[PDB]
Amino acid sequence: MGPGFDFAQAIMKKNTVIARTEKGEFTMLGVYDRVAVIPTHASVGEIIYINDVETRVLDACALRDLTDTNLEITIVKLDRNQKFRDIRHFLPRCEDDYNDAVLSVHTSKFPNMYIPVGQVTNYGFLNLGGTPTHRILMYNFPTRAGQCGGVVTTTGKVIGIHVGGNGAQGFAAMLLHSYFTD
Repeated sequence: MGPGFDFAQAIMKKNTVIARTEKGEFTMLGVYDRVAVIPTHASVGEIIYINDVETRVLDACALRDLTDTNLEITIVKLDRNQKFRDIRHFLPRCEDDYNDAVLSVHTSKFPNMYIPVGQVTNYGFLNLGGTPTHRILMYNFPTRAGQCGGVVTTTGKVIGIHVGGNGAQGFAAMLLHSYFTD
């Protein structure tokens, strides 16, 4: 409908796949080469389904900060025959608050879904499903089951992936440029 949705759509159309684990279907953001991200509660194993195709996982790393606190981001390298468009230059370098964000989801349950979530707070610490978690972004939208892995964008930045909600607020794990240096 406007330039926020334009940027979100451009990311969804080229840089997302549907990932299926034994824990469900997730929006999965491809970042560069064969490297993607998914919430850690997806419990990625040795094999994953990517757009309903059996795919070997070459590497999977559940990120933690240097206090050894959960970040809820898993970085996955996929044995796929095709690279992602490199979007690392759209990743923020530092922790920040944002205005006018969009949460975008693409699954069998929720195809081509876009939600204007408005203002995003650097919330920081969250007890997420009983697990102490850091670098959490918060938005005041009543997000539901099926939105995990959803991409949070502003115009020109890819800032997080949706990891939970409490019925009134939604929570995303930050994406930082430093996670994807090679």
